[PDB]
Amino acid sequence: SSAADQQFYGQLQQELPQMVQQINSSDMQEQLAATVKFRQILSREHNPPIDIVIQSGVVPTLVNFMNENQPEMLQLEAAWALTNIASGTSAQTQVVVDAGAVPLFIQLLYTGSVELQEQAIWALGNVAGDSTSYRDYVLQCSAMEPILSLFNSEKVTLIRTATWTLSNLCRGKKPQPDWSIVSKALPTLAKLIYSFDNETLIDACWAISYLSDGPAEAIQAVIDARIPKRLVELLSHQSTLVQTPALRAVGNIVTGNDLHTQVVINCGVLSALRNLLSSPKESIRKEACWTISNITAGNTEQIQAVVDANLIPPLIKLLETAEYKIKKEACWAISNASSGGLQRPEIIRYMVSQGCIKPLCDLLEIADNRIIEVTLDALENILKMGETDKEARGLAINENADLIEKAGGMEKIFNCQQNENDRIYEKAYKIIETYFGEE
Repeated sequence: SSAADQQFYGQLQQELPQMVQQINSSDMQEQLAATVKFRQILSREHNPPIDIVIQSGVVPTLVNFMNENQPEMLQLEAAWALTNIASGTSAQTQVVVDAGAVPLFIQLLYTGSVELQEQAIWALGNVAGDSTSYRDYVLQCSAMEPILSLFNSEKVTLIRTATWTLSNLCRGKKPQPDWSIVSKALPTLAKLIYSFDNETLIDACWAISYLSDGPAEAIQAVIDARIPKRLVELLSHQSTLVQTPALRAVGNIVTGNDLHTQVVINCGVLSALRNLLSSPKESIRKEACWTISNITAGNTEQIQAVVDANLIPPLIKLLETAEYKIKKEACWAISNASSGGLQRPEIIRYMVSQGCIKPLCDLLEIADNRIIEVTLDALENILKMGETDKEARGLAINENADLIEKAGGMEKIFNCQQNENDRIYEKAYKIIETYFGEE
């Protein structure tokens, strides 16, 4: 809060009354010259005097400066000034809305020069990003059609900002945006995930993540526009900033039904997910494991595809060494994968072969009650298989119980009989009596 910024605040509030009377002049150069001053001070990189401007009361006269009939330089300078206000606080953005700027920004998307369009589409993103009411209001003002036309230019900064704004118009669930209006952007988004500007790419994928975060209807239309093949490809992009929204978008598709999940499987999502298990970003490692558990609950054919993609060994390695936030996801994936077991014996013994047992028993100590049960679920399924092989071959010891004892796992299972949760108590009671009961 420098001495420089302070002498400007003092110089502004003596000159602001003059500034307001110049902007209300009848002369045209004067109006333009006053509007430029406001645009400039409102552009101050750090702490632009937005509340001071707003309390000068020029917002409705700036808005009128955008009208269908004003000279084009005045339209730009006002639009730019109002955009710096709309890109501030929620409260400051409300000032621009309540002054009726939104339907004018939209007309400027039809009639404006390219520089004017980029100010206007940035202003509307900031409105739309602020509230579900404001984004619905923008859509109700029929903004979608002029917004999609902006992608027919080849001015890169313009599409980039337009893609950011489109993403805000598609965002938000607590009321879901009017699908009839927002689905019109899918063809355009399907092209935009093939763009070469990183930032466009990021925001195109964020927009699809929001569009795919809803009903089967929305998820189906994402598939029909054959977006998924490119989302899976984008999982292998350089930047984690691309990877994250692409991963969330496909994650939304895998939580659809089994046919929706098969699309992205056929797309090669499992190979990409294997590599994301080694991302440097911990969030990506966590979301990858979450996505993978979502499919290890499903078809036994899907469990098998997960196993075939060599996903199990890195999952076990994350179960062993990762932060608990990630371990709990890998646990879900492993224990879903053991589901069944009975039916498909070869899966369990393969997972045992990859060193599943010790990391499973180890988490029993540090985990919450919910992850306790999924861990005991996995361990019960492993032990079940161990007894079945023992009877079918007649060997009178359970190899998987024997491997649990070797891992120091008995006492960790047996310590969970101390849990007041009756239902892990009963699972822990169930295994040690069934499998660790002989003297």
